[PDB]
Amino acid sequence: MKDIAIRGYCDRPSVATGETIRFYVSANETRGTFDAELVRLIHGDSNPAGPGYKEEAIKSDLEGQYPARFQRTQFGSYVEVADPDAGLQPDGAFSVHLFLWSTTPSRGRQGIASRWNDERQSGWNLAIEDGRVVFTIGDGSGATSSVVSDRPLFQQIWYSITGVYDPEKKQLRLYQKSVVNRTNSRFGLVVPLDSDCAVSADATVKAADSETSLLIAGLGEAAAQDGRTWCIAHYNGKVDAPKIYGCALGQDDAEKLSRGEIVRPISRLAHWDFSAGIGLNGIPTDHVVDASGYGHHGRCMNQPSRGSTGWNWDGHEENFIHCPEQYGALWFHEDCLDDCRWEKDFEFTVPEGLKSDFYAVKIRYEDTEDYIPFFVLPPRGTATAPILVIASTLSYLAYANEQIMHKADIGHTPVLNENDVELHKNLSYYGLSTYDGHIDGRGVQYTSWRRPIMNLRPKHSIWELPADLHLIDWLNHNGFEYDVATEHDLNDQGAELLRRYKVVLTGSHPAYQTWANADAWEDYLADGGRGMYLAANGMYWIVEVHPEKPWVMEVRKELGVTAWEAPPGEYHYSTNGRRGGRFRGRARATQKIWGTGMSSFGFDHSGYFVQMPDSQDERVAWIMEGIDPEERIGDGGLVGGGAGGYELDRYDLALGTPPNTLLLASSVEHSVVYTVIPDDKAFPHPGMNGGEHPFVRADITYFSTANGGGMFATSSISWLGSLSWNDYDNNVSKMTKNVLNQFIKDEPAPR
Amino acid sequence: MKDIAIRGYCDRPSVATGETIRFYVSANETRGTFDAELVRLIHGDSNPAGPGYKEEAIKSDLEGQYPARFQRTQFGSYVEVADPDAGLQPDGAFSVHLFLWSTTPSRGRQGIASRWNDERQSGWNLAIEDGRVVFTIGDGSGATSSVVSDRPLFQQIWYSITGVYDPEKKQLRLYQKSVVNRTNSRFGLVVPLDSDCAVSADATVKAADSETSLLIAGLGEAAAQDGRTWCIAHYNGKVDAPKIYGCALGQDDAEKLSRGEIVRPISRLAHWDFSAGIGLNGIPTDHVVDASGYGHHGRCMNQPSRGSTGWNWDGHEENFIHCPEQYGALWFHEDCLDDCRWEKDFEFTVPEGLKSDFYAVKIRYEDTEDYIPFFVLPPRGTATAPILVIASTLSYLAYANEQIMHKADIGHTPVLNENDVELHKNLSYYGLSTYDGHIDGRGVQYTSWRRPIMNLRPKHSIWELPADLHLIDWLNHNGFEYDVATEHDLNDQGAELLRRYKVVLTGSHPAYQTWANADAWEDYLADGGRGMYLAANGMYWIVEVHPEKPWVMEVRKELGVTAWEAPPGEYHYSTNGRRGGRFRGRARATQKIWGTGMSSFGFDHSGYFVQMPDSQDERVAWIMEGIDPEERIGDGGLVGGGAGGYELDRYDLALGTPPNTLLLASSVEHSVVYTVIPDDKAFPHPGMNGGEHPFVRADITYFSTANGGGMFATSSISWLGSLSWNDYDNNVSKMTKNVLNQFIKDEPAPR
Amino acid sequence: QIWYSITGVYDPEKKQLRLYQKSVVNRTNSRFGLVVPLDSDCAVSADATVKAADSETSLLIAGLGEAAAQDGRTWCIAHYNGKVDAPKIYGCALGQDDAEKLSRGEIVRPISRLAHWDFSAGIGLNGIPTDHVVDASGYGHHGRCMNQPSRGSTG
Amino acid sequence: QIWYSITGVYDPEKKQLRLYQKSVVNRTNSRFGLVVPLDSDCAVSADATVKAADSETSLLIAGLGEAAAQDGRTWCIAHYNGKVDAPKIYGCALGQDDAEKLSRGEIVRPISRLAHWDFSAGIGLNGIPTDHVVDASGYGHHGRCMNQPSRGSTG
Amino acid sequence: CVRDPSNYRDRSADWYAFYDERRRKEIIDIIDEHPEIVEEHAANPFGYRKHPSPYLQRVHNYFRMQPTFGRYYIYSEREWDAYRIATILPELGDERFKTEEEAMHAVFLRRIEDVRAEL
Repeated sequence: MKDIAIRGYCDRPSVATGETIRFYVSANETRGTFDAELVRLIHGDSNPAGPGYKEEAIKSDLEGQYPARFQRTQFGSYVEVADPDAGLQPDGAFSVHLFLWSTTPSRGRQGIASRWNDERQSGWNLAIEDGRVVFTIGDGSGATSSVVSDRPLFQQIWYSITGVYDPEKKQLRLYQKSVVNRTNSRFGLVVPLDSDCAVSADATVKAADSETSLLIAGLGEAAAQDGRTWCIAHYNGKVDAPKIYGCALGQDDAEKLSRGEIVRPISRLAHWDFSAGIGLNGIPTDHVVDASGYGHHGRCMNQPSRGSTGWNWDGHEENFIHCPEQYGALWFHEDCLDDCRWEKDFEFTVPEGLKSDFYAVKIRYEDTEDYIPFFVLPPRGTATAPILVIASTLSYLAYANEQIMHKADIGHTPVLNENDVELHKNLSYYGLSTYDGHIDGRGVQYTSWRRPIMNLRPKHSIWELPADLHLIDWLNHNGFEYDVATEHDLNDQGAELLRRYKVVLTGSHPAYQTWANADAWEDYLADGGRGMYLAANGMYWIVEVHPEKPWVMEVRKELGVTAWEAPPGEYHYSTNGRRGGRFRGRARATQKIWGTGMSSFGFDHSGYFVQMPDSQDERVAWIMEGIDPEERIGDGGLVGGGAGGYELDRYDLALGTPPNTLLLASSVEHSVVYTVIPDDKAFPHPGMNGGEHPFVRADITYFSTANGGGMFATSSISWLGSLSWNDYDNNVSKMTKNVLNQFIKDEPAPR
Repeated sequence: MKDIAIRGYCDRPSVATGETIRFYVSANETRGTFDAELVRLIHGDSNPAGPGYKEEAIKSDLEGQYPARFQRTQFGSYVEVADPDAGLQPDGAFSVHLFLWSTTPSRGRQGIASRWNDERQSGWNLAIEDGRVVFTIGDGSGATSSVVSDRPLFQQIWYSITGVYDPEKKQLRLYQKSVVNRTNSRFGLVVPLDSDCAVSADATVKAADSETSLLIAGLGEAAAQDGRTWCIAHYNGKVDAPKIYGCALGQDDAEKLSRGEIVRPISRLAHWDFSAGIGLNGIPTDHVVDASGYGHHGRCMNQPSRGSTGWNWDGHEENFIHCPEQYGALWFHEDCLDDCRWEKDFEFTVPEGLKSDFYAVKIRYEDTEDYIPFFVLPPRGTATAPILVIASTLSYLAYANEQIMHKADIGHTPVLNENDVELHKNLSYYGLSTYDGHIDGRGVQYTSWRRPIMNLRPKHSIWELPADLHLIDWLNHNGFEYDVATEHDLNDQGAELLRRYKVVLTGSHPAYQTWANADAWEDYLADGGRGMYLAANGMYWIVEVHPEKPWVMEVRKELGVTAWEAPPGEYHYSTNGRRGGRFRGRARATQKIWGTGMSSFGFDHSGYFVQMPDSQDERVAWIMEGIDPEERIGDGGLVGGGAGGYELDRYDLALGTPPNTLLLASSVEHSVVYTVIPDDKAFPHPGMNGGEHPFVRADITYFSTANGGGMFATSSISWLGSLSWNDYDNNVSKMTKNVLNQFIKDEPAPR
Repeated sequence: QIWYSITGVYDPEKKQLRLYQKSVVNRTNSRFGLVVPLDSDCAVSADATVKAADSETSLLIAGLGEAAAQDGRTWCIAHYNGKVDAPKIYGCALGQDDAEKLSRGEIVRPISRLAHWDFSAGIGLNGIPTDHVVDASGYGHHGRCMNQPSRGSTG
Repeated sequence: QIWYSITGVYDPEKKQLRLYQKSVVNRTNSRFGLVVPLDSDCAVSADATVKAADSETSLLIAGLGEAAAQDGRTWCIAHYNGKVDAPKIYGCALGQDDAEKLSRGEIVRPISRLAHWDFSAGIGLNGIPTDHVVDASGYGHHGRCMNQPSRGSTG
Repeated sequence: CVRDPSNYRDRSADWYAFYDERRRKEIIDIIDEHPEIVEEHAANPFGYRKHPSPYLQRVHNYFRMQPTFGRYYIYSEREWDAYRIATILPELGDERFKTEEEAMHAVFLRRIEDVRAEL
């Protein structure tokens, strides 16, 4: 079919003047060259009923031909303990104990702990194959020796597994024992569970040096070429405190290990504590500590979930920073990705005479155009405009590589294209999204910029970079001079970024903010700053950018407008130790800063605004200026079919709308598809729907702040998609143009 | 209409042999005598389509005549600091600083901190009248001086307020200043809030000794007869850290007090820290510590909310046991009631020869029969029957005085009687329920036994004590010899209570349990114990009985099958510093013990069960003994007209149902009004109803445990109501009787 | 200066007072260490003739009440010198196995307690700046330090 | 023994070397306190007349590489004496406002780091019993303490 | 500035007035264009083994969520055998009823008359 043959990404989302961005490109097979050139994105939405696709080409020092090639991607979570000297390949006896929690115990061959080679069958591994636990040694001749558990594992049940090799008796052994209590495992203590065993086997071969690294939750593929060990047989579920001894262990000693007790502490070789480094600021590191004192430190790879519930967890503390001794597990999925680790193809250092706007590098392969978007900032410490436009990159990372077709293998018949069929065909090159879930049933918490985000390209509810190019095209079609920042840069710079501008606009779906973004907006509006919020669902989810990996973003979700909920002890972030669920449950609701906040949502079509009795107040005779007081504000539009639809925010004084807020209009004609969000339901009952409940509405509001500041909010997604209707001649664009011409002037906003 | 003229309560829910219960009775006016006698409750429901009301009279040392009198009820939260020596009535200058978070700031005259007499205008009070903080002193001659603030208070905004009396200038002063931040108040920092004043007035009187106690959140009514001070003008909302200084402050000094600084420490007369006492076990006491070092230790009355959010709460810690210096407030409603403090009219020691069952004292006044239900236990450490019946007392306290008619002032047009209009007519005598809310809008957390509970009475879904009398009448009609415990007693005794009995039968709606109750059930069913769960919605909420006051129950709710939701930083219980929302979110879901857990609720009628293919199984042919496999199980009942309805529990392995569980039947024919509970929802899409979603069903299950144990679950509230249909000739009583005759034998339950 | 765990039992059924002393030294807490052959444990008993009447005073740690409390003040006479760690009162007689379990730092019969004063309740990250002693059992019998004993001592 | 925040910038767009020295004394960290009128702050600049070529050595905190790394071992010659707290390399050219923000402990421009060694990452309740240095910028440029400097020193 | 809570009011109540107006017109159109749902609810007001029509269910979902739903309780004394309709200390009605299905349907008719009386 129309097969995508070229991919790419940036290392960083936003680049100011005088600093360097890199581009990492991969084709399906290593042949040929590819063209590259820089464009300026103006309007991305290629609906023929609207303005059409627009781009401006820039004569840069970036273009030319570059050799296309293929770049392999590691895909799955593990912990790589690098060992060049084969110190974790003992010669005599050795024993491996770990606590295990398998979430898919029958999905193929799954390696738990290994220092293994799989081209030649050499080394040792402790793996899950055929539903059982198998402990194997090999020497490289193709000859192995395995010991297989009598009792297979259960799904999501804690087990304490010891694997013993003993050269004196020439014998492999294996001690499985299930360690459930009232709270940790899938079912509880009322089962008559007999899943303990103690088996043994004859050893014929020795464990040879595998010439790889030790891996948790995976097997080494071949010997490490150029110091990189690939990983193959990935694992799904928790591993708690693995350890290697340099001695054979009995059954009494494995029984003592099963109760959480470090036996023979001079006979250890390694003991990775997964809860070493938990402070009062979470565990913002990808570093795993050898707790024994032999220096065999590890490194988390592709971001497994730190701060997970461990084997000794009883529900008396549910914040991992206050009981780190019961939170020593990593979750280890098989479909994680924080970085594709490709090689750089070309880099670009931004010139001096380049206007701050939305840019992309258009890459032309044989029969495929590919765009790699990035945002160019103004120079550092300056402001080349009176208007700032916040690009909602944290919600670009939320929906990043969102897979609709892959949700059918775990309304209104969703329309797909050639980008989504590559997301389904190559999961391993792209990753998942926070609206998805892993194959274990847990939602994706971590998401990343350093991967090809296939639904971020400008062409083809839209993919939310075209939905911001709506606003960009409206600003360029009028005579407005604007800058561009991102939510990562607002996180970095605080309100100091915002105070350089007379008015800061908002992207079309700003749903995932950090806590410091909310502080920056609050401190900005509290002293003189103006702002527009031309969107809905605007401060719903709390998000933290990772401190060691700033391209990685963490969210953890709960009951609300969600796709998944966090499991029952794990509501706190790894990156900082704070709660961070949704903003409303922290008493920083969206109404408290921006006037309105999330009220209802649905998926079929849109409505239109009807003028409220505050429309005829003369204090807002500047907003409702060239608009007749009997018209429908926003009937017709590119997104859904109207201006008020698909998500809505409402006026609410009980959540923190300022008392002087005026209520200008509200949206009507919403179907029974739309529903009141679960945040508002005490008892659910029928009639909690659109048209049958008074919380299904958008609300256009204005309020003034101190020192000549103000805030205008329109409370719907499709407001920006309605701006170019009827060739820019409608009530939506006239209202938005009135408020933007008022906000950029050299006088206080009215009261 | 009918006017209830006689009221009463016990001091405790349950009494064993040889120990004393005390009955506290109050009439309208002090005249005449009332009769009393002891009855045994058999069947409570007086539906003429059923068995009708049944009881048995008992000769005892109780019956006679007693002088009927009126007994006055103190109503509403406050803090009573006793002061005999008039140490907190200064002769010179004094000042009063406190923080303030008013929720109903325009509901009449509300006293905040006072040492005041309201009969003769003497003492000093800091109060709110006409929306404004008013500082008033008086001398007993009826003449008062008062200073009134310029700015009225905003609702739920934090204010620092300082009232100064200054005899050197003969001047009253008042320093009001608002202390909003991002997280503590109703609206944030973007408002241009101007609610600060420094007013002054002349002192024309002095301050005389009021001869009362110092009252936070209220005013003393009259002089302290018998050492008890009555409180009249009850304040609604938080008060954080009051203090009295023995000097006259300034404006700079009030500005320093506005920031949390304790100025002039040696000049304090009293300083109550409401957060001193918070440890890792919470704050399980009603003691208030004088942090100024003078022994003026207060006492919380009528249970205000310990562990509430203070004025300095930025939302970084949401557990009060871990940051207790930001949790120094106390909510103080006006319609709290934990204890009526009435005088004992008569007492009753249980004789040696008395069977353990449900009992009550029938009081016959002029035209009104009122009952006072209590529970007689077996002797301590023994057991007199092979069947134990658990009376669900904690979910009697949940629904205690549940005021349907009072909810309008905050389906199916609810039916009432004279017990409801007495609740509506005398709110001060009865109190509220955990489904109710306060007048502050926040739902009621603490509920109490020591008060007349009007829907505990056996006559007249039903009031949940007749719903247990359904089971008691079914047991008495057959030849089963049983004992009766309560959930308070299971809380006290542990699994040692349960292990004395072969089978243990759960009540009709056991929805509220403590954590140790579930531990005791799990340790009972794990090791040989047998049980029956004849109900739905069985282990939903977590409850903690108060340690000092074993008649008071705490619950704090959240999103789910709820009426109210806790405000953001106030999720952790005062009595034990532990999370305790729903059981399902603490990884101890109802499936993990009993086999089925909550799936859907509704409020119109009930449905019938349809047998699954596991009903034809040969292992459970003993359950389905007299039942033809083409029948409907329970089509017709005294509750909703069917055996499955009004709340439904389902089978779910992902929540912890044991794997050897056999699914016997399932309920059908549920209306569109049966919604799916908000726990099971990711995105609310239309169709979350009965007849359309696959989660609206009940599930009759059975699983066997170790040592000959087992658990039979029926997943419906109306199952006990369907027992007596067709004059005890139905499928419901045959199934219950088959499983109960199997469970009472000496052989193990079948596997 | 040697740590001991002392239980005193009164039992009206057998009409008997008992007393369980046991020394609990380890490497660091006491005056001398674990190299001594210390035999200072005992378990004695005596016959009871009288009942314990109401003394009309307050409970005192490290002292005896002098006379009955006139105007709510209880004087103190036979003062004590040295540490007392976690005192507790039960409402039941205790055996020797149960006092042995108490000696290892273990709250036996937690529904049979009457009082348990935790001298390390309220230690935060700002020290313990209070003269308040908490009844840890949950019966509300809170105490009050008088004449400032050293909080934050080694137990 | 005074604490200084120091930032050295190379800037090829202007062909300019810069250096931002600023003293960060407080009450407790330095040799003398806040009462001194300490003036030891500078923002100087000069012209870049060469480029930076690959030295073919290792990166050395507290020293200079002697010659090119024969056999993978780099010899260190000009040994520094005294504390170094949290070095970092940025892949861009900073300013004076940005060096002022770095002077306060803020990690400015996190996505532009090339390496950032936290010398305190690894401290647990067992101390820091290792000579590993963690690259806190997420690039695997993990150092290695040689000849045992004093871990757990005052920052 | 914002300095007095009497100058400010919940402006959402403007939209509640507009919403209640359009919702009342919708409901009386549904009742006048479907007059068999009254007979339907008279036959079986609980829906016991015969679930309501979507239009009857829509009229229920309008009635069962208004702030005026707090009127019209059904009262029944313990030593009485009839049902009366309380009205908001309530005011008891005068018309006795044998069964409570009759009382619930009379409350349904009286609510339809009340929603007609406001238009």
